Amino acid sequence: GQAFRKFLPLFDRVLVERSAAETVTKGGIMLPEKSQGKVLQATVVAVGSGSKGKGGEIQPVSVKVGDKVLLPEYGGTKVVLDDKDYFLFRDGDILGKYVD
Amino acid sequence: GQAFRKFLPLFDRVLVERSAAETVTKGGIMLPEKSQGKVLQATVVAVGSGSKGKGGEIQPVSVKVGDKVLLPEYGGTKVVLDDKDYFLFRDGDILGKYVD
Amino acid sequence: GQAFRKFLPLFDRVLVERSAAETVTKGGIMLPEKSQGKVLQATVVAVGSGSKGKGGEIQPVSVKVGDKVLLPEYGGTKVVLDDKDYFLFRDGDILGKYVD
Amino acid sequence: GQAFRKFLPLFDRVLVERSAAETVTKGGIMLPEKSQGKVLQATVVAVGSGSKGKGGEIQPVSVKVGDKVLLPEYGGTKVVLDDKDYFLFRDGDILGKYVD
Amino acid sequence: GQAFRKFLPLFDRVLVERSAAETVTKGGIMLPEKSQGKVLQATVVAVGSGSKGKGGEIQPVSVKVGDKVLLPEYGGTKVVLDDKDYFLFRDGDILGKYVD
Amino acid sequence: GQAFRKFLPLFDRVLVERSAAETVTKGGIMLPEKSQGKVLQATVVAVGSGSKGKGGEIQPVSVKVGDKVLLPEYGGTKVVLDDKDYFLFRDGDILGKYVD
Amino acid sequence: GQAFRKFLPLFDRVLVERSAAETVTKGGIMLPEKSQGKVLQATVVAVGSGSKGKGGEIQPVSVKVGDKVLLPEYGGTKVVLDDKDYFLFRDGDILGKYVD
Amino acid sequence: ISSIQSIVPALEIANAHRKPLVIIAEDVDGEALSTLVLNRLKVGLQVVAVKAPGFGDNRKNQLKDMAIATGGAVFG
Repeated sequence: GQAFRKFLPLFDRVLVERSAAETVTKGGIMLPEKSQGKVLQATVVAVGSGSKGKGGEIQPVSVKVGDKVLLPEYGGTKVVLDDKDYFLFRDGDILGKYVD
Repeated sequence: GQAFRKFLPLFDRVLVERSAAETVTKGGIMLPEKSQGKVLQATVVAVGSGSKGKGGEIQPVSVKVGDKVLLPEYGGTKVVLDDKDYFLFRDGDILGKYVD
Repeated sequence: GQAFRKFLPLFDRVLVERSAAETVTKGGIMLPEKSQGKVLQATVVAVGSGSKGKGGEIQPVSVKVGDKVLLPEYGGTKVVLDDKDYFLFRDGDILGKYVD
Repeated sequence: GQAFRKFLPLFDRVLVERSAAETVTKGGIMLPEKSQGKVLQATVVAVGSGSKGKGGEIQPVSVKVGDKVLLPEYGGTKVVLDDKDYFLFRDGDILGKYVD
Repeated sequence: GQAFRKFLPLFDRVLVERSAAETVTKGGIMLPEKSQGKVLQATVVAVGSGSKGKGGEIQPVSVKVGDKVLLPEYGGTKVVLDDKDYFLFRDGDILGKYVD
Repeated sequence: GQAFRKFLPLFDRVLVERSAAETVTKGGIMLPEKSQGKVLQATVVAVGSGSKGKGGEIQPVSVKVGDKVLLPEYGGTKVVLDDKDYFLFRDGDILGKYVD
Repeated sequence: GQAFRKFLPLFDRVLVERSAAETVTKGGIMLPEKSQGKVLQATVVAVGSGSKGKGGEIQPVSVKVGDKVLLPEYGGTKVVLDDKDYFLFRDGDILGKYVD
Repeated sequence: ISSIQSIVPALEIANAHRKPLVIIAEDVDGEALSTLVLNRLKVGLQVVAVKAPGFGDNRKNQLKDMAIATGGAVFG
């Protein structure tokens, strides 16, 4: 696994930060803060070593640090690092990535 | 797996788009919008690499990109890619294909 | 797997059509349509390729196309093919067959 | 598996018929009809081929056709064959056997 | 397996006979019948063949006929053999044994 | 396994004597009986043979007769041997051991 | 496993102590005791030998004694050792590690 | 004002300037009131809390009037 700000997730956990919420639309209409729900786009900032799927070896996490991912609606764990917000998921709970 | 519109599903997930809802019947009677429920016919636009069913090898999904499938009533996840709606299912939750 | 009306079920799914509801008794008494429940007798019209029960091989379904089978009371999925109703079950939900 | 009046149970299912309910006691006091509950004694009239307990072979059922068995109270499915009642159980739900 | 009064339990089931309820204390005070609950001491009267714990061999039960056992509070099945009461448990549900 | 007072637990069950409830504090303030909850400290008096974790061998328990253990809050079974209270747990419910 | 003040956790259990709750903020504002929730930061004081993941070998825990860990919100067991509070978790319930 | 996070940074600003603080709010109950009285009694933080006069829109108008008169801004 790869640590981030002196924090390393255990087993198959993945630490991400969500993308900033949209404050303004494409035209110029300012959006309100209470209306903006949780952003399901995120970038992976930390990964764990993995779990033991089979016998004699460990299965690595299938995302890398810096990958852009799509979060599910429920399943994140609140982590506060340096007074900034972070969310911890499992590997299997990640819906997909954005490849470039 | 095959990525669609800079988005790649993870594990055994399958990204599809549903077919357009029927606006007019065969006679010529225009249908209303709130009548038209979720269309269970879809085409596969993206697939994942697969899951690990057994030991030492990956197991691909059983559908291809561009294949016509029949969706279940419940089990889809909303994915918005540049304002066009898309739905994410598991491989085993797909009822069947329309072979031609 | 075996397809029917350009529909191929996936994994261990079986597509059947139910037998016609009885309209008149053996004595000659006409039966109402509302009283006639769902017919648990069916004929197999399509089969899937099967699942992977053990490692390294595919496990085919226990019924073949054309088998007369007895359906359970619950567990079927509606499939509309050419305006005619069909029902999708798992291979293990089939109670038995009428050998002849 | 062994079929009974052109009906073959699938996987590990067992078709039995219950013994007749006791109409009269040993002295001569005749019992009423609604008093008599479901008889838990049965004779096996049909068996299935079996399930796949392990890899490479199928596990046969543990009762034969003609065996006298003790049914549980819940877990039976009604089967109507030639206008007479029959009950379908799993192999593992049968409590025991009346050896003679 | 070991049969008792022409009854043979199936798989890993143990048929036991409960010890008689105590009707008088050591002082000499006669106890009432509503007070005496189900006696958790029993003797093993019938033994099933066993279940398949692993691949290629049968696994017998861990009690034998004549063993004095301690029953749990819930998990027994009513069996009537020659108008006398008997109770059917699983092998794994037996708490322990009174070795002498 | 090892028996205690002619009682042998089965499979992976551990019989423990609980430690006496404290009745007076370090100064001399005597505690009441209703206040004294169930003591979670215990000594192991009886040990079962074990369960079959893998194929071809039995897995012994991780406690011994004489070990000082920390009981969980819920999960004990009431055993009365020679008019004296005893409690039956599984191996996995034991939280830990007071090694000296 | 490693014992801590004569207490050894069993199987895959980790004994930790939580970090002290924050009494005063960085500005200098004294915080109240009721409003201070349970501290999710902990240091590992004791570990168990481990569980058995596969056949024929023990699987150790993934934290060591002295590791700084992030506790989950629910899942701790109260342990009182020398009138000092301690909490018992499973090895897989620990979210992550503050590596330095 | 009833939560910890809604009252601590204003108190930090007031404590970093050695100047008293007067809260005029709809109510100050819950943990915020406990924090206020704890910091007043123990270390001697100069602070006082007061409910907002007025019912309905009159309360909003009066709070806006007080904020304009003191050169502050109405929160929430």
